[PDB]
Amino acid sequence: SYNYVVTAQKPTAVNGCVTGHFTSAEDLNLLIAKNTRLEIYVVTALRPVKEVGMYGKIAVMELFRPKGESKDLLFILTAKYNACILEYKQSIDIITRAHGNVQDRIGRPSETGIIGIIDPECRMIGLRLYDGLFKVIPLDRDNKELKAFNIRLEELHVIDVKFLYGCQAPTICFVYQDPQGRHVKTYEVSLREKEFNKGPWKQNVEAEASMVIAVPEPFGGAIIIGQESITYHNGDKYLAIAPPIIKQSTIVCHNRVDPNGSRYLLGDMEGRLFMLLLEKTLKDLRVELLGETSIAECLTYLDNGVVFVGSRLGDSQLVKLNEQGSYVVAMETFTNLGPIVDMCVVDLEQGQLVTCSGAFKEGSLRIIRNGIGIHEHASIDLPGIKGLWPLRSDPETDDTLVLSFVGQTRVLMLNGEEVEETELMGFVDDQQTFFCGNVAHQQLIQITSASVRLVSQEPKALVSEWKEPQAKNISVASCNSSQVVVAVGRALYYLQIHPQELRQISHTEMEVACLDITPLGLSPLCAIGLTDISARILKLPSFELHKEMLGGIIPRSILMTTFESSHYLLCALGDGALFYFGLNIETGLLSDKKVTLGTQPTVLRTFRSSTTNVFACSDRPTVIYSNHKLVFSNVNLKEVNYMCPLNSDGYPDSLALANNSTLTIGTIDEIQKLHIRTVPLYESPRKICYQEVSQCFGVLSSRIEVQDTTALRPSASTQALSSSVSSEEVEVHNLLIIDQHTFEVLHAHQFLQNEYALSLVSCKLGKDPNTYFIVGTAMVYPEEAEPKQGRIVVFQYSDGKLQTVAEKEVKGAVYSMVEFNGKLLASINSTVRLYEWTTEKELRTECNHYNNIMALYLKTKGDFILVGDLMRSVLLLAYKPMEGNFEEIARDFNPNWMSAVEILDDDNFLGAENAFNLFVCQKDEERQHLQEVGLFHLGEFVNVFCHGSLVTQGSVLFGTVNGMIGLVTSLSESWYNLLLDMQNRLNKVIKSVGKIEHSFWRSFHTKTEPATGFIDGDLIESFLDISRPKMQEVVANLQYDDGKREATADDLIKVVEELTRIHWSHPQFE
Amino acid sequence: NFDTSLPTSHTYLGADMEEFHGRTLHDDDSCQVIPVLPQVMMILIPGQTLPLQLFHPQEVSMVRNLIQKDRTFAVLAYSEAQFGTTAEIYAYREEQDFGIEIVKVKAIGRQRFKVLELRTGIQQAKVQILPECVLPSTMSAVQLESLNKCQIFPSKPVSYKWWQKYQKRKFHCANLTSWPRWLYSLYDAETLMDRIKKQLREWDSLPSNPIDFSYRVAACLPIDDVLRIQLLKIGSAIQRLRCELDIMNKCTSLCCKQCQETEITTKNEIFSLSLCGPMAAYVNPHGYVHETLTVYKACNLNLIGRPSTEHSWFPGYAWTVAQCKICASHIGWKFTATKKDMSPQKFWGLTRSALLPTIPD
Ligand SMILES: Nc1cccc2c1CN([C@H]1CCC(=O)NC1=O)C2=O
Ligand SMILES: [Zn+2]
Repeated sequence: SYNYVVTAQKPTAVNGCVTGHFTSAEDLNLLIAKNTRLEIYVVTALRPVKEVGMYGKIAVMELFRPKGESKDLLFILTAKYNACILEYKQSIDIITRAHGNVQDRIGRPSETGIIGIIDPECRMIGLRLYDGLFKVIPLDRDNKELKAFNIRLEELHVIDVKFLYGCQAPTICFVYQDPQGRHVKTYEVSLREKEFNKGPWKQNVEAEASMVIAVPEPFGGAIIIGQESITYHNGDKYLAIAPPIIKQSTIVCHNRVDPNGSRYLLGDMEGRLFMLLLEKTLKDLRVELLGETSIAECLTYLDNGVVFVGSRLGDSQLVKLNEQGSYVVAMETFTNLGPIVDMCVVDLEQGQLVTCSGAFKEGSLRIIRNGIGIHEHASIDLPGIKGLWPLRSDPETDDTLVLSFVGQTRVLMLNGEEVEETELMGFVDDQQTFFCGNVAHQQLIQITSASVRLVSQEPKALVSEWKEPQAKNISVASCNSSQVVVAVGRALYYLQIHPQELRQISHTEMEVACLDITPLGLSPLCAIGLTDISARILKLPSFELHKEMLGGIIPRSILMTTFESSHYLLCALGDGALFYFGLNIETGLLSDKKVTLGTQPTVLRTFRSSTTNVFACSDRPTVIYSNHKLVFSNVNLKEVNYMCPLNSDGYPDSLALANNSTLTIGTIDEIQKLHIRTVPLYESPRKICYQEVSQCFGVLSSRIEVQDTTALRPSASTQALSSSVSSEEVEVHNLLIIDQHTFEVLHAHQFLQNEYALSLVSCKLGKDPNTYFIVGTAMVYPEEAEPKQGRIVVFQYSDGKLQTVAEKEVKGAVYSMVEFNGKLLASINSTVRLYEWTTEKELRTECNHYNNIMALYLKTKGDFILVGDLMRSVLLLAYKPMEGNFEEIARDFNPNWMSAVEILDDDNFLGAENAFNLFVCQKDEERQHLQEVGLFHLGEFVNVFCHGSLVTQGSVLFGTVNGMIGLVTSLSESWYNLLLDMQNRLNKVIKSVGKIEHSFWRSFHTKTEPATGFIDGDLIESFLDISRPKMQEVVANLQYDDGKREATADDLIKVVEELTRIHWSHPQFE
Repeated sequence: NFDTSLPTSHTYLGADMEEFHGRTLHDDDSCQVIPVLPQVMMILIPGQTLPLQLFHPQEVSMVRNLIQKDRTFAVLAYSEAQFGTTAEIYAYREEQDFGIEIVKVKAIGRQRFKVLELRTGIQQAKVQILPECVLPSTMSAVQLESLNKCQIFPSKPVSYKWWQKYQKRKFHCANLTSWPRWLYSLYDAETLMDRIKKQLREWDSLPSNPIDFSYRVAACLPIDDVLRIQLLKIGSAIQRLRCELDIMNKCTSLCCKQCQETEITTKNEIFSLSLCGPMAAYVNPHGYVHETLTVYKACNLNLIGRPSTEHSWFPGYAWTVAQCKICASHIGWKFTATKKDMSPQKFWGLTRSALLPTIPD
């Protein structure tokens, strides 16, 4: 087994955020870490400037100015202990001044995590990585390899450490704990002796003190934040406030507002933003409650009272802080999918992904679709529109929109952004219009069912009319700049346009449901669609045929059009099908190529956006292009019946969209993009699944209430339309029923007090026509470590109500459930149990399997069952229908924290495991032993795998703690070998930011072993961005595969591009 | 009472042994060839102490040379053998009085290994070292950096709200993952160790490192040769502690291994006469090793012969052979006091190979 891993959505959650002068000495920059990405903005009255990617989880990131340097440099430390110093260069390079791996062979990582600090005089970086030691990297010009030395620390449990300002030597101030309590101490770092010296001072602080803040150089000293107290120290001055306004929570992030250090910003664990003030020398401290922001991970003050709130649990923000007493207000929001805690796919057959994102007040549903978006500028309430045409009341740019309804036509004039209904003289408005628009010889044309009306421009009048010789009803019309071809049921006529007259030319007969005459001035070619169900081509004046047949529903729309400079003919079916044939401009023959778009009949229009594209209206509206092949591309809108181009003094290069009850005028995005809809829930969503017949999602969610019992704010689950029940912080679990179109919370069921809802599933069972939501619960008591009771509840959502159709009590927790061949497969504690769904409407245990491991994870394919636990033990099982029984097939105990598993195929299992790794186990007596055929250091913590389709063999998507969405797919041995060569050759060529070897990065990590059986598609795709000579460098010794030969840059360019097309494209940063 | 440190110092073996500061470990996954001593049968656990008495010149050669200077031989779990444990000699006396050579040694189990091949009357085993699998906390991977500062707590008073507190603060970031605090709690070394402590307290400190703790209670647990091979197979401290909690809840009664369905004693009766635990390994005079378990009460046993202090593993007590009333199969010994001032006036010592733990009902 050989797999391709690629990112479909880069991590959105903010790890860290710093300001300073990096781009230029003059600029002020905001630097934001998103795991392995680093965004660089310039602050203004934010302009994105440059984004780069480490081969590394960014774990430390600080700006600092070395003596006699003109702008700040940047220190990064990665989770794998890759250090570096980086410099911005203006097109734009980030260069490596210094780098090296600061790992130690020995060393227990400290419980309080990695801590990086740079002293104020920029003498050194001080690193706290392990208990007992303090690593020091001298910042000397000539330390390009960041070689360093350690100093012994008597104190083994250090909570937090900072250098101080205004000292006669570099000085660290730190909070530590021992048996007698918690204390602050200071040490002087003797540059000469390379050792700690007795510090300026020390002091038993608050029990729960945890945050050190070094105050700048008027007052100097240190501030210590705890649970109830904020305390200041310097020499032997000492200030202590314990305000009530910080009683309620825990201060976990901070940041300095001004150089002085007069003010600090402080972030709660729960959303509160405080300001701390030092009052003046230093005489008192005061805290003020600014208000609520996203739950903050990091804060940066920018300028003009604007603040960046970096979030992990929610959206990150820009907040403006504005007598009337201090307040903060939200300016901007930045999307975070982070904690992707579970997800599911809607339209597996478009295709949209739904996630359970965020936590506590940040909890949300994210709906994610790829597609071309539309900015709407205007909406008009007009029901029943059956056609749209742009038009030009005066000889420059459209100013007239003509709309038709059933046996009716209406005209709308456009003045800037104000639309006014008028009368067009010469235009009959009692029939339904089939075509109208501008024509040759300074004229205008209306083709109704009754007649064909030529109209002049200057004083508008009906100059010429044409009707059938027998005054019959026209069935289909087609007209271009200078010609008309109208069909009348049985036979059709060709007409021209000359000044003041439209005189006939041909009068043919047919053996007709649509016409076309788009010139590729005068088009000597004609497109037709006829019980004969074919797309027929005819010569002009002549009418004498080529042909093609389509068989099967009558065709609705037909179009001749030119993409690139190649020519096509397009025919759209009344069942929703679309056929695209190649064309012959002079010859007439057609060839090739089909696609379905949506069962509602399709309508095709031309528009320009330098070249020509085609809009396709139907249940799913679609834009078409292009590069000499043609492409499907969904439009981010619910159905649009009709469209036309509109270019006005008010709406330039815009669009008019009409559906059943509304006309919309809008501009249309150039490129595709990811459209994320956010459904705030104000509580933690935990599971989601999609019930298509009920056209709604089920979402398990919990909320935090506090004791006498009441909620902290309005939630999804407290604001449902209908709600039911089963009848120090606590957890209250609910099943939400969220509508699929309007995202209304239709119903909330609330589970029993102390009942924990663990798993969810939507399915049919046995011979029952219904679809059910099915929740797995567990009874959670504080006194009781091990779950001893739980429910399986079977709910049904009919009408507006959630009914309880059945219970099953179970002597433990229901960790997992999967629907299994019409039966229900549930893992309860260390048992795996299969249930039959009877006609008495009850779940009746068929069989039962005990394991050596707690069945946390359950996944199935066919008759195979994958069973797994937190510890990374996997068991393959086989339901034996003739035995009514289970059989253990294979097994593998290899102890590592495991977070998610998925079945790839009968023989292969994917899993995410400790230190952000992926592994693959393979089935192939004592071949009940599973083999480890793939390892890869991903860099993310995967919560959820699911089979899917974004738009290589098969497709598994994953969601992640940092909010990254990924894709995994299988490769044939041939492609794996090819791409493995390529990676290695691309590694020689591509410059990596901290000069970290790709190999080191992807190496499976906890122990360290090389990556294997995985291809980093993120790396492969960058092949497209290197210089032409570098592309050829790389393909020098590669065997491509036909029937093999030395591969060329062009063979690869097209290979990698096919590869980019299997996931969503990434947005440009700038 | 009596001096609880006496049984673990094996005073019945003689006066004095030259001691060796043990520092030889073989790095992980390696392939080593180690001597295997004849007629040693037991499953030895890392940290467990093993006393021996050797009479055959065969054996007496193997050790005499072992002393220089690996000092380690291999002990095998017999199913013959798939796995075992390295034992390193830390003390040794060689008596050749009356011209009869005896070698008495005290070894301690060091490393777990997988058997590859077994060649030969002294054995040498081809052996691959099994690594001790050490994992960070479940949370260290998903932990928000901002909350790092709170990961150290104020220490526990020498009181159950503290554990509710502990659970709430340590496993906070479960919310980032797809499971509850109380789950991650069931794989938390510190918690499990505590849950085990309370049971071990009913047999009344100990190691703080989970690896050690898990190996110390492993050697206390009276289970059967087939279950002992299971924990020995276990590579993780966490899975060792977990599986160990399971046995302590699930195995209340202890029966005759031979006739199977016959109750000798219960959990209630187990007590640590030895400092080390309710169970340690002891050698008899013919050099045979017995992991004997001290209990207060023991049912359905017959006593034959005369109470004797000869070579007694509990100075102060005399031993009488006890055997299963039903099958006659030798289950262990009854120990009686010789002084009328001693606490426990009697107790039963039951050999582990003779027992079968049962989950009654
Ligand atoms: N005398 C003799 C002969 C054969 C076997 C054994 C003995 C004595 N013994 C045990 C009896 C219990 C004790 O406290 N110390 C021992 O050494 C035996 O296991
Ligand atoms: Zn018996």
